[PDB]
Amino acid sequence: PKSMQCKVILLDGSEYTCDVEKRSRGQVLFDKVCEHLNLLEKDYFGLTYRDAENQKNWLDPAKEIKKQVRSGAWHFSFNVKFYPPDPAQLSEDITRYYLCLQLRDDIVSGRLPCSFVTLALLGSYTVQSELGDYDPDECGSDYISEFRFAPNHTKELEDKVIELHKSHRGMTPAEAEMHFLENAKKLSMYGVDLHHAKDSEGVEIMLGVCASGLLIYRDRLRINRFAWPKVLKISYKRNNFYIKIRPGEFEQFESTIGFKLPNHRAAKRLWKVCVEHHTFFRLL
Ligand SMILES: CCS(=O)(=O)Nc1ccccc1F
Repeated sequence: PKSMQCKVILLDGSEYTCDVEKRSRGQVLFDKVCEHLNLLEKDYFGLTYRDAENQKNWLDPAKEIKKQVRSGAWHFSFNVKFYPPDPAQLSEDITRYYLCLQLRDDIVSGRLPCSFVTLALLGSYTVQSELGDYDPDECGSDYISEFRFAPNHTKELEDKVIELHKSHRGMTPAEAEMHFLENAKKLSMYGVDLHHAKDSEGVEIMLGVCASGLLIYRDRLRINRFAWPKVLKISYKRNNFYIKIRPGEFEQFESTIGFKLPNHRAAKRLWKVCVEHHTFFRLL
């Protein structure tokens, strides 16, 4: 039996190495990574790989790894796929821990925009979780944390993290992580997967995919939202992605909204993430 070496970037930034039989389905590797991580609430997570265009794709657990990575390296990242709207409802602290690590990368990367005060509050919970109670002996008037809190660090931001860290004395890691999540879950881009597209007139929009449905970001003013229940059919054809928007009460016919994606693979990727979000968050 021939085995392939897999490398997986974990959410703490470290590399897990393992081997799977070369005809393995994605679930085989995913199960190995989740066992390594002592993760039981696996449904919220997945592996990503980079395709031949260098685009992030979800590894399909049901399909052969080799038919997905094709010509590319067997290199992956472990990521949150379905961001829970109610992380308090997760059954395990270790699940909430991995969710915090993902969100910290979401913030530092700038995928999850955040006000100054929320950057400092989220940072102060991370510090409390990881160092425990504020100690002045480690931090002088000039202190700068090893922790990455933001896309752009300022001394003002560092000072505000420490001011809020002082307020969290006696807070346990599980408690600070839950507070982190209670704040993060309210951010307008929490759990939003963004896809570049053009509307039916060629105007450049973003389509966001999340628990509450499909969002269409046009021009700061008027952001159109389609709750999942209001979506009967999701389809793609060539470079185009279509949704069927239900007939309102007393309306005779469904309506159709079409989008142009960069290329055929981008249209298919958006369709698959929409179907998966619809399936996952159906009874939300
Ligand atoms: C931990 C639960 S959650 O992910 O916040 N919300 C949810 C998601 C899918 C179905 C039902 C649900 F309640």
